[PDB]
Amino acid sequence: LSRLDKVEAEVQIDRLITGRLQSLQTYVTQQLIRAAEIRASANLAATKM
Amino acid sequence: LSRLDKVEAEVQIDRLITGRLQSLQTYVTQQLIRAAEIRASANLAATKM
Amino acid sequence: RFASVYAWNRKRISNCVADYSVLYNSASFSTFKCYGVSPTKLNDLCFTN
Amino acid sequence: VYADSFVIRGDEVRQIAPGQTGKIADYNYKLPDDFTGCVIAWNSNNLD
Ligand SMILES: *[C@@H]1O[C@H](CO)[C@@H](O[C@@H]2O[C@H](CO)[C@@H](O)[C@H](O)[C@H]2NC(C)=O)[C@H](O)[C@H]1NC(C)=O
Repeated sequence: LSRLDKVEAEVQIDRLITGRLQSLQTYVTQQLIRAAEIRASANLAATKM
Repeated sequence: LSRLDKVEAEVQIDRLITGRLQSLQTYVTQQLIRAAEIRASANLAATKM
Repeated sequence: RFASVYAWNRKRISNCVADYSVLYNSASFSTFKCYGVSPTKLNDLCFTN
Repeated sequence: VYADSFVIRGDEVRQIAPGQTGKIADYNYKLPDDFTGCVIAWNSNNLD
C-alpha cells in the first residue's frame, strides 16, 4: 500500500488474503480436532474422578 | 455468463469455484469433526443403555 | 464538433433500443475495448441507463 | 505444425489473438482459445 495503487494492489492483497485465510482455516481446523481429543481426555478424567 | 464471453468468464468462474469449493471443504471438514463427537455421544449412550 | 476532454459531453441514451452489433461492425473503431461486458453478448443484455 | 498465412491491415493485427472478437476473429479466421502456437506479423507496404 506504499508501493502500489489500488487497481494493482488489489491483486497483491488478494494473494496475501488467500494465504493468510488458509493459514487460519488450517489452525482452526486443527484446534477443533485437538479440542475433541481434549474433551475425550476430559470425559475420561470426569469418569475417573 | 450473460455479461462476459468464455475467455474472460473462465477467470471469473474460477474465482467463484475456488471460494464455493473452499466453503464446501470447510463445511464437510466441520461435519466430520462434529460427526466424530456425535459418535462419541452415541457410544456413550449405547454403554448407558 | 465533440467536446474538449476537460468538459466531456455526456448524453443519457435511455428508453431506446440499441443494437451494439452495428456499432462493433463499424470498421472505423480502431479501439473497442470493453470492460465487465463482452461485445458478442451486448445484444442479450438490457441496461438501466 | 500447420502454418497459416494471410494479410490484414496494420492496426487489425490485434484481432488475431486467441479469444478476441471482431471482423477477423468473427468472419475470417479465429484462433482457438486454448491455442498453442506463435503469431508472426510484419509490415508489407513495401510489397503488397
Ligand atoms: C455515422 O455516419 C456514418 C456515415 O453516414 C454511418 O455509417 C453507417 O454505419 C453502419 C454501421 O457500421 C453501416 O452498416 C453503414 O453501411 C454505414 N453507412 C455508410 C453510408 O457508410 C453511421 O451509421 C453513423 N453512426 C451511427 C452510430 O449510426
